[PDB]
Amino acid sequence: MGIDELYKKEFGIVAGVDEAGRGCLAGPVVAAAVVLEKEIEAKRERLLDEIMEKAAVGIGIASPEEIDLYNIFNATKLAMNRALENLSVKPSFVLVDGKGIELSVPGTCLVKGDQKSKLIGAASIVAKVFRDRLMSEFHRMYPQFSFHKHKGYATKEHLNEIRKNGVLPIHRLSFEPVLELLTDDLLREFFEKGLISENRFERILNLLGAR
Ligand SMILES: [Cl-]
Ligand SMILES: [Mg+2]
Repeated sequence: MGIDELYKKEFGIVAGVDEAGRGCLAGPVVAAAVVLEKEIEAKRERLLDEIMEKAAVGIGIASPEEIDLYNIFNATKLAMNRALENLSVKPSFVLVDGKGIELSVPGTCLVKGDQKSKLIGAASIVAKVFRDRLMSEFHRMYPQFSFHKHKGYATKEHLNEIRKNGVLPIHRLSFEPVLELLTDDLLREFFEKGLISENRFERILNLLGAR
C-alpha cells in the first residue's frame, strides 16, 4: 500500500520482518528480515529470485523445543531477533508484521503488515518459501507424514497421520491437539533415545501430569 515510503527518510536503514509457521502443529517458526534497495513489482518463487538479487536477507529459526519451553510468542520473537542478527547490514529500525512485538532493534508493528509494506511482504515470501523447503525435507525424514503438503499445519490429513503413526519430536508437544494424543511411554521413549532434551521432557511430563 506504500507504507514503506513514510520510513524512507528519517529512520536510517529499515528492515521488514515476518515469519512463517507460527500457526503450525509441527516444525520450527522461521523468520526473515529483509533490507531492499532496488524496486520490485509459484509467483512466490518468481519473487524470491528477485528478492535474492535486490535485497540483504537474514533468517532466524525457533525450534519445537523452544516453542514448548518458552511459548509460541516468545519463540516467534526469538526467531525474529535471530533473523536481524543474521542480516549482514544492521538495520536502525524495523517494520514488523503483527502487534506488540518488541525486537532488539526499535521499530513499529503493523497489523496485516504483509499487505501494507513491501519490506514486510518480501520477508513473508522468503520465510514461507524457505520453511516450505524445510517441511519437504521432513517428509523425506518421516515418510508416513505428508509435511510436503500440509507443512505441519493441523489439516485433517496431518491429524489422521498423528493419530495413526504417533507424535514425533518435531511436533509442538505443548499444543493441545498433540498433547492430548501423547502418552507418558512415548514421551519417555523420546528422552531415552536422546530425541528430546531433559528440559523439554520435564516440561511436557508436567503438562501431561496436570491432566
Ligand atoms: Cl528437544
Ligand atoms: Mg506474518
